[PDB]
Amino acid sequence: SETPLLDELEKGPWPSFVKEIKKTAELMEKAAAEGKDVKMPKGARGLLKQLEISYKDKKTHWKHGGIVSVVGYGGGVIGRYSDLGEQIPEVEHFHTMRINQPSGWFYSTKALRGLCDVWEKWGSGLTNFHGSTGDIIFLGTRSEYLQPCFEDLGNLEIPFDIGGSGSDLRTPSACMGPALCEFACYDTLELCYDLTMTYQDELHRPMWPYKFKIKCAGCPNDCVASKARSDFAIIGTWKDDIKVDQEAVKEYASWMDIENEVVKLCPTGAIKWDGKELTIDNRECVRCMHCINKMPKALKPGDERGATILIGGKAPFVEGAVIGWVAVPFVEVEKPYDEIKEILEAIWDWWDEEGKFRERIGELIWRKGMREFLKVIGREADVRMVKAPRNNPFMFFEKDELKPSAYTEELKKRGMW
Amino acid sequence: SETPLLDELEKGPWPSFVKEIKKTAELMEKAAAEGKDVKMPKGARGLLKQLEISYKDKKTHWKHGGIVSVVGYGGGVIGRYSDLGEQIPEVEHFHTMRINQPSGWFYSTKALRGLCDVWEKWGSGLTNFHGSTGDIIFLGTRSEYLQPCFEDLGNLEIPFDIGGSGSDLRTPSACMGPALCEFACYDTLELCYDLTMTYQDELHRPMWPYKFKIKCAGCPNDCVASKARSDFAIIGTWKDDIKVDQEAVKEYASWMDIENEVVKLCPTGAIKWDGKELTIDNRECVRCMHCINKMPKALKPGDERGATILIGGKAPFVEGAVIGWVAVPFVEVEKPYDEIKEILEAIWDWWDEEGKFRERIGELIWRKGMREFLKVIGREADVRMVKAPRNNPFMFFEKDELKPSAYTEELKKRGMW
Amino acid sequence: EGVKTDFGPPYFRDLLHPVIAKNYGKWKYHEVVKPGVIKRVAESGDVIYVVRFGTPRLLSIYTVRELCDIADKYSDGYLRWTSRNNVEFFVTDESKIDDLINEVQERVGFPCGGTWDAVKGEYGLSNIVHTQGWIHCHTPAIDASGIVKAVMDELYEYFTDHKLPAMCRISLACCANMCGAVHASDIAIVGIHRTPPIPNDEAIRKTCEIPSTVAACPTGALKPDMKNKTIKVDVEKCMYCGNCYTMCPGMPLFDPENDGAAIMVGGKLSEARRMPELSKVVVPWVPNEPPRWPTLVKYVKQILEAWAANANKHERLIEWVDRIGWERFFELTGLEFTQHLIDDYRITPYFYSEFRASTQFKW
Amino acid sequence: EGVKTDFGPPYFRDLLHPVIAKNYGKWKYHEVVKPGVIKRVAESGDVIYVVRFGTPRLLSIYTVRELCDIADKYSDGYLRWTSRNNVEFFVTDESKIDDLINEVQERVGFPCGGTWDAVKGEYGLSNIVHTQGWIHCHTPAIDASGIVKAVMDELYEYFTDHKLPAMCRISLACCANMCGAVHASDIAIVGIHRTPPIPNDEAIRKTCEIPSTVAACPTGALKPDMKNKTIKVDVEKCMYCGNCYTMCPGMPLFDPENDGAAIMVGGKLSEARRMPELSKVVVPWVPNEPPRWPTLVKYVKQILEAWAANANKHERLIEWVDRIGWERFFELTGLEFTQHLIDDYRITPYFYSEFRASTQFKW
Ligand code: SRM
Ligand code: SRM
Ligand code: SRM
Ligand code: SRM
Ligand code: SF4
Ligand code: SF4
Ligand code: SF4
Ligand code: SF4
Ligand code: SF4
Ligand code: SF4
Ligand code: SF4
Ligand code: SF4
Repeated sequence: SETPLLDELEKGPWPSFVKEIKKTAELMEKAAAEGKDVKMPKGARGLLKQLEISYKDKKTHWKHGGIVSVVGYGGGVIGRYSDLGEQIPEVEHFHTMRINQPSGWFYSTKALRGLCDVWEKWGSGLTNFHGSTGDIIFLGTRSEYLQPCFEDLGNLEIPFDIGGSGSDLRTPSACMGPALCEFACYDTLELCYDLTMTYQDELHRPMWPYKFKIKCAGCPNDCVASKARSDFAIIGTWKDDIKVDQEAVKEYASWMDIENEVVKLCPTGAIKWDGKELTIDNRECVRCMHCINKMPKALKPGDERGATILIGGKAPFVEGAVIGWVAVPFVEVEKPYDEIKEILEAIWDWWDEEGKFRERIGELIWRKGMREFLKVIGREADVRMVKAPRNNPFMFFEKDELKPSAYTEELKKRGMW
Repeated sequence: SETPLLDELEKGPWPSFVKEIKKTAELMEKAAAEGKDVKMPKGARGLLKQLEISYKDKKTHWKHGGIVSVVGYGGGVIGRYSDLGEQIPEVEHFHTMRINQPSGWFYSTKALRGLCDVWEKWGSGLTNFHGSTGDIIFLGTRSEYLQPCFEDLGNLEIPFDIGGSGSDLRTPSACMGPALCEFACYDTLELCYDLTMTYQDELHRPMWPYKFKIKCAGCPNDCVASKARSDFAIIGTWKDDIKVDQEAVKEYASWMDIENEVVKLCPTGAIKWDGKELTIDNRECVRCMHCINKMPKALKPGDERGATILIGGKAPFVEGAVIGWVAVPFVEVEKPYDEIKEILEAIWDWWDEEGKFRERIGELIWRKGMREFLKVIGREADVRMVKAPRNNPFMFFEKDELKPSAYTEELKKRGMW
Repeated sequence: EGVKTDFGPPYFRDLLHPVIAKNYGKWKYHEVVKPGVIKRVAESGDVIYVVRFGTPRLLSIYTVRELCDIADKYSDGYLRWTSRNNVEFFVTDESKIDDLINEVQERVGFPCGGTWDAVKGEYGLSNIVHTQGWIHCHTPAIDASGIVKAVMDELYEYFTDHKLPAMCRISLACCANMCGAVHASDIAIVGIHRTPPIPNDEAIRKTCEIPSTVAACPTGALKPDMKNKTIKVDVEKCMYCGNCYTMCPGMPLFDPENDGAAIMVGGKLSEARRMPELSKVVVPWVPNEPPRWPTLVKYVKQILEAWAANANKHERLIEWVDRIGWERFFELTGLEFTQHLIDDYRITPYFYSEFRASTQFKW
Repeated sequence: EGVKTDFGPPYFRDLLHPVIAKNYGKWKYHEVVKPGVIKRVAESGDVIYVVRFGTPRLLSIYTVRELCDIADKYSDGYLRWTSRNNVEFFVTDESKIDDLINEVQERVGFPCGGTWDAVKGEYGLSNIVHTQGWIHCHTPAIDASGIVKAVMDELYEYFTDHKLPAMCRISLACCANMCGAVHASDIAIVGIHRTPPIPNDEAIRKTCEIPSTVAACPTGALKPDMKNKTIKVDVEKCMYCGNCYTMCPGMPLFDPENDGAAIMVGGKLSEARRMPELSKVVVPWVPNEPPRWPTLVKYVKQILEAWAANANKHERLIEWVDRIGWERFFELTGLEFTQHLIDDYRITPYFYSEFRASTQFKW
């Protein structure tokens, strides 16, 4: 075999990424011999080869990239160059094009085929369904093909635009939300779409200190992992009683251990069951879902719905990994979402003014204080923002809180206040 | 009234400090007219007058002091001056002398009547019983009286030496322990005195980057607040089974609600009670003491006894308030405590050589890493030092844990090893 | 005319199944029928079957087509992916569900599974979220696709059935950048380096902007060297994070003998039961041993087996440690605690520990 | 010849009661009799009654001679103070327990209390551990002995009886130096400034060590002027800790009008039932009002009384909070939550949150 190490990973029950690469080379190469117009017939076969050499070396053979893009945009394409390009010229340039996915990754077969027709003409044939931000990954093409590839995408019966990369608003994503799910507290797919469209300029033309990501989750289970992988996590919640079908409960009681599997596991004792009737104190509840999760035919999120905004989620660099924290306890989520847009635009203005090179929004707030962040978004301090008050007394006071004094007087006559 | 504001504070049921200051001056001035050798009768009156101005002004009237001390010692006396030194002549100098307490603040009546006579002679007559670190506080004397005072103190029938201040070892202190407490896991009083004696030079002659405190608790009730108020807190514990008298527990259960006050309130549910027998799972117990506190007639500490050492407890400055963390999960406490002394001396040697000006030990460990601290005291890392393993993958590796490689050879070749 | 731009993705409502578009936002309940199969019942009476299959994430365009022929046959031309890169089909005829599952299994070799059921309390292991590795990335410490495949091979039986007592997510990052929720997984495989950079002065002078390269080091280990207009590294402060190489081609730190993976555990995203949590390191390092990474795979299976054998229903890994303590964790997983596992990452502030990183709060 | 030095305190073992002396390290059981009285039984069998009284901490040498006289009559010549500055008495004559109490308040005016009975779960409130204030300290924002006078006064009947549901400690500190057990008490009063320092250039040149004063400031607000040679201060960066004034006499920050106390809550030292906790701000500032501090006393007592009123047997203030949460703590205490209470102290490392600051762990 040409690939003895990777051939090992065609064995075994789990579907093999190696067979996908080989299937692409076989069938791309076979498309080209038949005189179909395919620009990169050897690319998936150079990728395999380079990858086998990487397996033997236990190291990457990709080197830092030049900047590359389509006409009129500043991000969406990651330039990638092989260090093996003379030995394997078909992968000398092998850039990725991120293609913005439909909200919650819903497709019709007509939409997928146009994508497959476009990528087969201009690229390697390899794709990721999906990149971790959410985009479709068009993996591997040359610089000269990026522009005509994008022109074909925009001209398709069902057209697709480029997603984000670099110091921009990244491609927003959303959980399935109300398309499939009975726990959804707002229209996740509609909001995602609307944000994508409102801020096309922000996404396509990086202008900011660094990247900014938004993800929308329908409910607190967070099935898009927003609090950890977006700076601005929008997470469905509710303000009023959990809705209880009491008949449906007894149907559950006839077989489920409700005491142990439900009652006992509520974080706050919110929910007592006495053999004939189920009670929720909703004032104790914290909407952690679990009981709803446990009894979906009987229990439902309350009627007065909205979102909680958690701020600052990010991977570690530089100042450490972040699960985002409470910025806005409750905001309403209805089209055209002006309250959310208002909050976003304020954050962006402040961040573009005060942020350092490569400073994330979470880091800027750690540096400036939540007091300044809250003044920026026009909201007040709220106990739900913290998990405990401060364990030290080194507090800053606003000038206007201090008593008028001889000392406040000397501070002005010394020009320091 | 000579003192309108301070007089309000002789009213009320709680014992008045303002009474105590008046009681002093009246009597010291009464003694001085009778020809008793009272070098400072005016002192207590000075203090009262100074204090009344302070109460009116709502600011201190003590200024920064030049350094002062006895001969042969570098610490023990806090130099204090008044900014009303001309208006009030008898508080221009008003230094405190810290006077080492017997272990556990145990006194006989002679021991006390001696201190009383020396201080009436050379000082204001005002004291503190006791200071936070534990020393007896002789409040307000003059620069010239310091030395004669010290000579007389030592020349007492029951003689007292000066305690610690500055960048030294401070006066160690200890709970009542086996003098009164049936919970004592080791003899706190002996250890305290032995420690005070062994390191007399370190207490009297400050040589270190900053202060260092030791406090000794009989058991994990931490009755001298050692984990918060000492850098090196030696807290009693045990390795074997909590001892349990079954018939005493039935005496308890005829009147005590053991289920709700003991069983339910256990941090790890190690304790159980079915009505005829109590059962303790010592594998589960974290020796938090609660059950023992609730049932002193029935439950005792186990028989394999020693202590746990918590390191680094301190007030905020500079890097934050600290409750000490697990340094040595178990150490034996028996005279002459050479395993403990071994630790202490290893810590100081390192701290004196590495520490910055005014750097506490907990802040040195924060700066240098627990690994380095551990190497110094010759101990292994142990899961019991953390509440959780680290939340990030940014680990340091020793050179010798690395596999020899072309890369490590390159490192060696360049002198980066 | 000019080229079209700024038009965004296709509007999702036009790519929804008519029965999905109709009942949008008007569901009664969902019921997990068997591994891989979720029945969804609308207010109107409509019943739809969501059938879920695992994929290698990296798909041939020929594979996506075949998935297209299948969706035309069984789901009226409609399909979706989940946020773990499963793929999902919608079947209105319950009689054709097993026909579908068997046709995908045959034509593309994807397996039906990846679901869990909180109602009964029985959980499958779903797909592993992961990155490019050696396939596309310039900064990896480990491969992602090779390792996911090696691990999925060993734990296959947990994807096609509901045999675990709680959710368990497994995620992989090929370097400390993460590129996923890998820092908040029940088990996380994270690529690390264990060697400092060797500054290449020619490359630094040519291509690196010095002040931002220096500011990217979390430990202050880098200083400008004005004399030779380069950067000097203090090796005693470096912990091989790699962030300086992301910024600067002249700071490589890769060593194929000493690069490898840390194994972290105990993250949680969801709020149910217990607040969300960052994962924690329990195995400092395992080497890269392509194509099958036996050492890494063995430790992953060892941690999974130990939790699954001692976990009560609904008690995920961090919840299990919540109950047993870390001393027992290390004992029962047969893992060693060493000084490496003691946090020394200084730059992160204590005050973050006091911010509510959770949607759990009372009104 | 020269003074005897390096001789240490007098051997404690020699300053002991005969009954304490014999039975040392050998007791069967303790047993709170009423408030203030403590029975102890030895393995031997001999009985002791440890009797506890309020001390104003600060004492006259004459209130000590008098203490001695009492003590020779009742406690064979022995006595002691405790870790909170109460004074314990040693009758073994079990009828002289209650002539004493009288003859101890008749004389010096100390009341018997400061006790608690975990066994019956009834509790008193002991002494406030405080510092020095305007009496001797030269950096106090508040006056220790004075506010402690007031506060005790207004709460005197918690001292003299077993009125509370669990243990509560009150403690004080004159400035952010936080002398004593203020960083870890159930209720804590801490002097703060709210004004930055105005530099006295005349007094910095003649006195201060500029490089160290500068390097003493936690937020790095101070910067060495080289003119001029003095210190300047970025006011935007100053949180009025007063540390620069400890280093250097030319940096007063005192403003009689804006100095005050902050009130913190929910610290814990013992391990019983739940792990140690550092105290937390709930009130940013209350004014100095000598002589009575009515604003300070009002808030303090309002806080405890809302915790008395709601707490369960053994449920400490931190433990009540663990049960209700911070959202309800603020409602029941009537306090508001403002931005001052969100932590912004940058310097403390997050990794401290992951160290075991407690003696609770499994073998
Ligand atoms: C389809 C997908 C959303 C999407 O747009 O794709 C999804 C769909 C549902 N999720 Fe989810 N979840 C999905 C991602 C997640 C993720 C995000 C991730 O893992 O990266 C999580 C957070 C992971 C974590 O918490 O650390 C997530 C945490 C949950 C929770 C919490 C589990 C808990 O015990 O803590 C529920 C509750 C449950 O088990 O019913 C849940 C429940 C559900 C329910 C049952 C909702 C409903 O009422 O229909 C859906 C069926 C899931 C099932 O298999 O039982 N979903 N869910 C996601 C499928 C992933 C997959 O292929 O496995
Ligand atoms: C007299 C004194 C010892 C000494 O050497 O000076 C003392 C003596 C006892 N303490 Fe203590 N504790 C003494 C300081 C402390 C303090 C430290 C402090 O506040 O300065 C606390 C730690 C506070 C904290 O945790 O924040 C302390 C934490 C305890 C615990 C805690 C109860 C809990 O639920 O947390 C026990 C339990 C109990 O029996 O209630 C305790 C119990 C005891 C016992 C019952 C031990 C015994 O077996 O006899 C002693 C009887 C006192 C009583 O009232 O019940 N002692 N004890 C202490 C002097 C203080 C005073 O005058 O009131
Ligand atoms: C030297 C100075 C202030 C100064 O700059 O002049 C000082 C320094 C300080 C300063 C430190 C400094 O300025 O060097 C602070 C900041 C400590 C820190 O590192 O954050 C401080 C933490 C404490 C602490 C916290 C424990 C700790 O830090 O581990 C304690 C508690 C303890 O030791 O149990 C404490 C116990 C006293 N501290 Fe303190 N303390 C002073 C008073 C006291 C005493 C004497 C007041 C009192 O009677 O309550 C306390 C002890 C009497 C005794 O010797 O028994 C004090 C002046 C003496 C005076 O009254 O003129 N100080 N004092
Ligand atoms: C450009 C670079 C490599 C580098 O170190 O300079 C990169 C940078 C980075 C780096 C470093 C940087 O930004 O310079 C980090 C660290 C940022 C930080 O503040 O710590 C990073 C955090 C993520 C994160 C965590 C959230 C966050 O941003 O922190 C996510 C998760 C998310 O977006 O949902 C993420 C999602 C991908 N990240 Fe990422 N990521 C790269 C790939 C990816 C994608 C393509 C990997 C994948 O297999 O899916 C993921 C996005 C494709 C998509 O459009 O959907 C990537 C190159 C791949 C290539 O050349 O082919 N990266 N990527
Ligand atoms: S985040 Fe909530 S609404 Fe969304 S798919 Fe998950 S459970 Fe459904
Ligand atoms: S959502 Fe959580 S806190 Fe609310 S009652 Fe249900 S299970 Fe409990
Ligand atoms: S720490 Fe333990 S041994 Fe010491 S007095 Fe307190 S309860 Fe007794
Ligand atoms: S000492 Fe604490 S952990 Fe141990 S059995 Fe008693 S109550 Fe439980
Ligand atoms: S985790 Fe690291 S190696 Fe993997 S894609 Fe992201 S940046 Fe590249
Ligand atoms: S590898 Fe990380 S720690 Fe080391 S010099 Fe580079 S950025 Fe700094
Ligand atoms: S807390 Fe501050 S003002 Fe009070 S005695 Fe201590 S150092 Fe002085
Ligand atoms: S008062 Fe504190 S924060 Fe302000 S300048 Fe002085 S040391 Fe710095």
